[PDB]
Amino acid sequence: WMPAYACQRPTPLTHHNTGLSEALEILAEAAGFEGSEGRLLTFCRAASVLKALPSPVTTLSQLQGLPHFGEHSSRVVQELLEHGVCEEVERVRRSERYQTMKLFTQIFGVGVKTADRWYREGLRTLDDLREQPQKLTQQQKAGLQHHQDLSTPVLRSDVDALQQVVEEAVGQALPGATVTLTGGFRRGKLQGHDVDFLITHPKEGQEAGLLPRVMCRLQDQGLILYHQFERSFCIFRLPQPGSWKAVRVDLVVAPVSQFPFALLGWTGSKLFQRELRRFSRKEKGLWLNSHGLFDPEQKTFFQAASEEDIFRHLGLEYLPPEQRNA
DNA sequence: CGGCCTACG
DNA sequence: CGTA
DNA sequence: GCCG
Ligand SMILES: [Mg+2]
Ligand code: NA
Ligand code: NA
Repeated sequence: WMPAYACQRPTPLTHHNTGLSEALEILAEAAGFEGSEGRLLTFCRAASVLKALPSPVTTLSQLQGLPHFGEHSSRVVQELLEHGVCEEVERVRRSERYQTMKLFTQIFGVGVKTADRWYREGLRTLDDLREQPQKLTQQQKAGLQHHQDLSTPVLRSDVDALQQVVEEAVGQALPGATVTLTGGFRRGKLQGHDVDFLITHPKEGQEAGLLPRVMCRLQDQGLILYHQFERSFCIFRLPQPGSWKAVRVDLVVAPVSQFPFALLGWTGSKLFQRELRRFSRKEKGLWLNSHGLFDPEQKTFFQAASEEDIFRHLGLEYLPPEQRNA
């Protein structure tokens, strides 16, 4: 009944099993912290299956036959249903290791391997890192410097303000170039922790060299706190009433021939994308990324005019962005 | 048993 | 490695 | 951890 890949089923933003999915996502995150990307993936997939169900799970019976539910994920749901809490999940939550790895990996520039090294070295707090600045890359120094602002939810009003200044810079850099909001806000989220924009031009090739010109124009308006091509992972100085706040912004340039692939890629969700690329390769024999869809036997790229074209070619029912919240 | 998205900076 |  |  329930399809096995997240790209085969609609997943709305608001769903009926948040308590269960959040618990499984804690186990997925913890699996990542210990270096098991396979267990992370299963727990993420199991959580995503629950987000796609039409009703609350109230009895263990309702898991029977669901993809990515085995002994472990089922036991977690069982305990939550029976007792309101899962002992394993609570143990993880309260553990010094989980809490510190979560604290460190939330920093822009810090992933699991870096965080794990710092944990093994005895570091535990943001202050501890500030005390040892030579342990930090320039990217990490920026992530730590702006950490409080970057932990503040980005709102739609912020997105609209950012879109206007990005459109202004892009128009100054290249007449006719366009700016498309992607990421979580395109999927309908009302908040986020960053903002993603996709930039192109209707005439193939005109966009060459565009992103450095856009960055210079934003920098000269004082809008850039951190950056450093066709992808830029930035921190903007966003004006506020009487002041300013740092906001994470991703800027991406694509040639228009690639625009539907880049739009599909950068719209996410992250799990949706990896499930879609897995489906493409394992079920259809085609290789998908944010540039194209490649048939490795014919050695040809699919010409797509829209996201719908990409879904149809993969034999998938089209999902609008608001249903890609896997 | 081995696979688990696939790129760019 | 980091980012998505 | 789950699945092909
Ligand atoms: Mg982003
Ligand atoms: Na991080
Ligand atoms: Na985003």
